[PDB]
Amino acid sequence: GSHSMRYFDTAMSRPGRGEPRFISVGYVDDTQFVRFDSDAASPRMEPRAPWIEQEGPEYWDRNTQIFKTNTQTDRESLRNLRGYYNQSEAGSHTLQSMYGCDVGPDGRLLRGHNQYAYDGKDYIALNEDLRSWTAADTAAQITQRKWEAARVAEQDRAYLEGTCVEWLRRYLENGKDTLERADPPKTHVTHHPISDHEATLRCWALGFYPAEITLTWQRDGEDQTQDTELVETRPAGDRTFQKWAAVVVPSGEEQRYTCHVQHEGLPKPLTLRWEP
Amino acid sequence: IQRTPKIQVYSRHPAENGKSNFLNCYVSGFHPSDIEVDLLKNGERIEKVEHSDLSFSKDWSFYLLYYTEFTPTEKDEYACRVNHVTLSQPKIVKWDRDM
Amino acid sequence: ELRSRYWAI
Repeated sequence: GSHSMRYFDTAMSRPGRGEPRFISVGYVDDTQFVRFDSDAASPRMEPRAPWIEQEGPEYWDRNTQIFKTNTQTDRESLRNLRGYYNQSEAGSHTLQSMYGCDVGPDGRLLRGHNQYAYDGKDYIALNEDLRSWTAADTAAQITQRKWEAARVAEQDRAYLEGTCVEWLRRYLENGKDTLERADPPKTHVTHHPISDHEATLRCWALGFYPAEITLTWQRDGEDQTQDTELVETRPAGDRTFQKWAAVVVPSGEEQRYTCHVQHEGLPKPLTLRWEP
Repeated sequence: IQRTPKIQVYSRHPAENGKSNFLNCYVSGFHPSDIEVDLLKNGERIEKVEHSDLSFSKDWSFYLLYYTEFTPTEKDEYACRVNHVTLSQPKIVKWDRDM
Repeated sequence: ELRSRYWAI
C-alpha cells in the first residue's frame, strides 16, 4: 500500500545529571530501523536493521556525523527555548520532533511532515505547503520569523521532497524481508462470571507482529461499542504483540456474541465464539 | 503539558503455574520521560529487571517495557510499582493473570 | 537518511 518514513527526535537537558541527551529513531512503516543515542556507550545498543549494516560504515559514520552536528543545532534550540520562556538553567526540558514523508504505492510523494514540541506541547509545524509555518505561541512566533527570514521551509522541503522519498524507496527495497514480516495472531475466548445474571467475554489476540489489529465483538452480527472494552495493544517482548477486547454479556446469551479479528497475517478475518 | 503514565502488567506467554515465562510492565503515555518503575514479588523489589529503549508516540508521550524472567505459583503475588512527577505517591498495579 | 538540521529554534 502507501508507505511512510519518519525520524523521531528527542533532546533533553540534564543540568547536573551529566549533560544533554540526544536520541534520533528512524521508522519505515512504523518499523524501527535505526537508533542514535548520546547515552549509548556501545553500538550493540545503538541498534540497526540488517540492511543498515549492509550499507557499510560509509553509511554509519556519515549519519553519525549528521547526528553529531544535528545535536549542536539542538543544543542552541534548547538554550533559545529557555530564553523564550524565561526558564531557569537548573530545569530539565524536552525538545521533540517528528518529520518525514508519505509516499503512495509507486513513490509519488503524497505529503511531507515536520513538527516540533517543547515539554510535551505542540510548538511549531511545517504546513502541508511545505512553504509556511503554524506557530503555537509567542515563542514559536519568534522561531517562525527567523525561519521565514533564513528561508528554512525551502531547505526542509528540499529534504522532504528529495532525500526523504529517495532514501525511503531504497529502504523499502533493501529491507523488504524485515519490513513486511506479518505473523498472524493466535486467538481464543475466555469467560468470566460476575453476577448470577452476568459474565464477561474476553477475546484474546496473542503473538501478532504488525501491531495494527482490529478486534470487534458483535451481537447477532452487529458491531458493538460501549459495553465493549478494549485494552491498548502491548508488546510481548519477543518482537510480537498482544491485545484483547471484552464485553459484558447477560448470562445465558453467550452464544449470541462473536469476536472478529482482522490482521495482516490472516488469509481471512477470523470469527470466534466461547467454547465450553 | 505533562501526562500521567498508563500501566499494564502481564506475561509474555499464557501463565502456567510452574512454567517459566516473562513478567511485563508496559508503561506508556507519560510525558516527562524520567520515570522509575519496579516489579515486585510479594511486595518486594525484584533485582534482575530490564527495559526496552526509550521511544515516544505520535502524541509525544513516551513508552517503555520493563520485563523479567519468572515462574508463577498460585500463592505468589506479583505487581508493578511506578513513580513519576505526575503521581502523588507510587502507583502500584497488581498482576492479574487473566488480563 | 537523517536530515541535516542547521537552523535552531
